[PDB]
Amino acid sequence: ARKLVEQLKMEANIDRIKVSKAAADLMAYCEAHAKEDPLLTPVPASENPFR
Amino acid sequence: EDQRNEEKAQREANKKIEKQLQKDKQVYRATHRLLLLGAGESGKSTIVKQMRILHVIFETKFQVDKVNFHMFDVGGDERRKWIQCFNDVTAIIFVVASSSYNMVQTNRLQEALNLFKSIWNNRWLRTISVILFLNKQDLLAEKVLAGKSKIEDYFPEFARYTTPEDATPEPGEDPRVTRAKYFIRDEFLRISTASGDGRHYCYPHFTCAVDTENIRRVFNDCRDIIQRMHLRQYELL
Amino acid sequence: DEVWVVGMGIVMSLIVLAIVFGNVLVITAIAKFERLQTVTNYFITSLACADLVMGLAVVPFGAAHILTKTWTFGNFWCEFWTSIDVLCVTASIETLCVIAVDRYFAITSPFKYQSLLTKNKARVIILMVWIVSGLTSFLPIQMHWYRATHQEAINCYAEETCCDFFTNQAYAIASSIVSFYVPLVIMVFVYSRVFQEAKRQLQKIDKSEGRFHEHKALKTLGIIMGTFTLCWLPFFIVNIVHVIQDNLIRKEVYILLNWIGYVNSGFNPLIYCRSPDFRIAFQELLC
Amino acid sequence: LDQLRQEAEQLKNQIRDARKACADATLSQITNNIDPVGRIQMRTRRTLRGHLAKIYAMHWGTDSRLLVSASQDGKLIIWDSYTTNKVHAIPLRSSWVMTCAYAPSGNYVACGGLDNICSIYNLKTREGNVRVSRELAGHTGYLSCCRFLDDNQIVTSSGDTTCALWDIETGQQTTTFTGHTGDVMSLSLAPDTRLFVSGACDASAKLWDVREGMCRQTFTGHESDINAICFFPNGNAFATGSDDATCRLFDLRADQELMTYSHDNIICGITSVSFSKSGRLLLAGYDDFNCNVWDALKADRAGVLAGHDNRVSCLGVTDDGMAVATGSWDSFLKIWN
Ligand SMILES: Nc1nc2c(ncn2[C@@H]2O[C@H](COP(=O)(O)OP(=O)(O)OP(=O)(O)O)[C@@H](O)[C@H]2O)c(=O)[nH]1
Ligand SMILES: CN[C@@H]1CCc2c(ccc(O)c2O)[C@H]1O
Repeated sequence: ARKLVEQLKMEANIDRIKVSKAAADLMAYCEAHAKEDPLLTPVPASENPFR
Repeated sequence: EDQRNEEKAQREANKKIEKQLQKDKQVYRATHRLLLLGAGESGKSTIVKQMRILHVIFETKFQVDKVNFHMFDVGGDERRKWIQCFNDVTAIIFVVASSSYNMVQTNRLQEALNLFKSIWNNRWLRTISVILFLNKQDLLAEKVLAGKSKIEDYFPEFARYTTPEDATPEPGEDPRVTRAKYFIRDEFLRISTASGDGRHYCYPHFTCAVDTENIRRVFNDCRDIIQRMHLRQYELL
Repeated sequence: DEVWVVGMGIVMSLIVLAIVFGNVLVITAIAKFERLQTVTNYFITSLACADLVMGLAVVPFGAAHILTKTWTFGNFWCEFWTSIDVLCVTASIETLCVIAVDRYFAITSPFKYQSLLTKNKARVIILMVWIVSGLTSFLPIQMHWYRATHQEAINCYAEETCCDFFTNQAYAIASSIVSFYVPLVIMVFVYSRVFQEAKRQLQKIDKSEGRFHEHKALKTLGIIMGTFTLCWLPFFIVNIVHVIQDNLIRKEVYILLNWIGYVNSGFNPLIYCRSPDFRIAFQELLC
Repeated sequence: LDQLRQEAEQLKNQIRDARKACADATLSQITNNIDPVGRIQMRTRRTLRGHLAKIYAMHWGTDSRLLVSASQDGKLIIWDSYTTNKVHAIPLRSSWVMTCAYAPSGNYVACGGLDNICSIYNLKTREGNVRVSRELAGHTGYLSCCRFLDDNQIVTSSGDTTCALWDIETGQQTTTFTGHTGDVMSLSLAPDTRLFVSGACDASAKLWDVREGMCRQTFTGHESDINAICFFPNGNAFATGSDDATCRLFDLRADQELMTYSHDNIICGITSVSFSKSGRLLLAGYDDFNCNVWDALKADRAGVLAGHDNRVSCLGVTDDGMAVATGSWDSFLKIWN
């Protein structure tokens, strides 16, 4: 009863950020780690142990 | 040369495991798996032990004519989402208490009817046959004979009762009790036949606690299920 | 009569393309897709193999011979051709018998079907059956145990341009009995039992739930038995009768009935591969 | 009582005035000028056979070389990806299983099912058949998923709307998480093993704290049951899949979803969701006998991963991002690159 109200009050008072910043951060991470992924960028047959 | 040696080790170990799976596949193909399901206070507890102890989660083993069967209970879940793991069984056994129609306050039978209807139309259980058991025969007979409680008040469609033609009453039985029993049987078979589609069926049986012939009944029904499946496989039925 | 001879070439040539196409399609469908790898489907694979040889090895040479009316190869080659023809013919029926017996075990013995038939036993049965087909086919025909005795026969063996079928009574009777007469009673008995079981099940279901609720089985059994009996029955009685008494059946009737017999290889895929799984397999590839 | 309910309403009212104001511009507008990745084609490299029945779960090892899978015949098999040779076959006391996991150290393997017991096996035992070491009990409902937080403690989610953090040495529940109404189906751990999420059956996702024992936030974008959940490599996002064939990507910091993936040509369910090493590609299974590959930033299909004759119920992407493996009810496991 009262514990539910206390928990709801605890969760309500949480700082937030603009969605633009989060989208920019996600795009930055995706751009930064683009080269490493073999699924995204093809790799030579020699480097592939599955051939 | 150590590398060659290690490849040699892997081959020999695959060699034992591969052999072991083959022995195992034969046993898993020999046995048949059943699912036991019923409402509360139905008498599933009576059926699991009273029938198997003489014949010889909860997994039960019994042998009939040197043919392996394996029965799973459901332990002691208004929603049912684990039922998707039971779409490869041979048959599903349904046990419902026949005597509890007046007792409640939705009539308990009505809840059992709703459960049976929901199970019948499940997407994952489109090709699973149901063996239906009706317990509490003597209680039902005693309630019908010299009983203050009336079927019509609880179930209003009973007003028109005509024992179904081809009625085969047991010896020395009053017509009223048979007309009562066949009403419930037809009520369940209506739901069974509404969307049968010819792929799966429902087998009505009447039983009590004392009788032990049900173990042979299950065997005969399983044989019939396999026969009908094979006949439909080759476009003969 | 240029038009008639030319027209016959059109009919014989079409009959071989269909035979090749059907069997190669069935074989590719069985081999490529792993969901069709089933104990029963091995027999269909074998049956198909025998037909392909008949379509590729026997039919075109016979058509060329009946068109030219003069055999242009060696005597050893025509003996080999006869051996190949008899091998394919006597191997294209035992497979049907085996399939019928397998269906009998699958329907009338539901609780022991898995144990009785395994992936290992199917190979044993296939190897054993193809072997018998060879023993009648090559051992008597290659060694000259089967040569006839009358003057015309010997005149044809001596000549290097004619090669026709002349045999004694014993070989003809034995080959006919081994190839056709034995595998008929077994199939009849099997299908009668299966039909009885189907009728029993239909009566049971009608008694159980007739109020709220044999044609398909009759139609299917009628097709599967009638096509085979019609295709292969007349030849295996004409074969006996022309040896029992001579100067009764002329050569053209014999050849016509024999060629009627050869058509049976073009219908087995149409009958034994009508399941929806085969339909979706055919739609998946080359479609 | 009712005044306390008014107090809760007071608290509920503030969030909307906050999430509405925070939403400046969606990611769809922001991510518009980035060129598409183009068509990506993938072909089967290896095929694994040996399972007598359908497959429910699998988990890649930490060396990208070995993996473990469980079936309904009661058998865990540990494979070798490069050589396609089996290594172990672990019999089970029961038959029905629903989850499996692999240790970071590669010496323990866990598996639990309909029975209310989570077991742990010792792979690295000298001169012995691998054997049961511990049996964890205490749940009143069927287990659904379990992951190794460390080599000594496991977190498990059950079907009685509860989650717990176990201890291997003693076998007792250290912390218990409550608050869900429907059965909890799946969970995923953060890379730093600091927080873990869980998508329940009541169309709701929650974020928990392992050390404290209480739920920080809650997202309710979906409308039906949630069957799978993954977690972004960065640690500031996670994507969930629901029965309505819709994939949604949420955000921890923004506290609301940013982009949803759906198509009008699909009406089937979803069973598994996994990301890639770069986070650019989202891989999701389906009930349409095939798999799909989405784009994280564009919400556009970039390929079709088909070839299975039965439904797909498992998925996993290697730590090094070398290959992706799919499991199906057809008793076949496939490894694709
Ligand atoms: N007179 C009579 N009583 C019966 C008969 N069959 C069952 N009963 C009674 O019905 C009771 C039903 O309870 P159980 O079968 O023991 O178990 P249960 O409580 O129904 O089990 P759950 O449904 O799993 O909760 C039995 O304990 C018997 O006393 C019968 O044929 N005749
Ligand atoms: C020329 N073709 C032959 C002629 C006679 C014959 C065949 C097949 C089986 C037999 O038992 C036979 O007697 C045919 O293949």
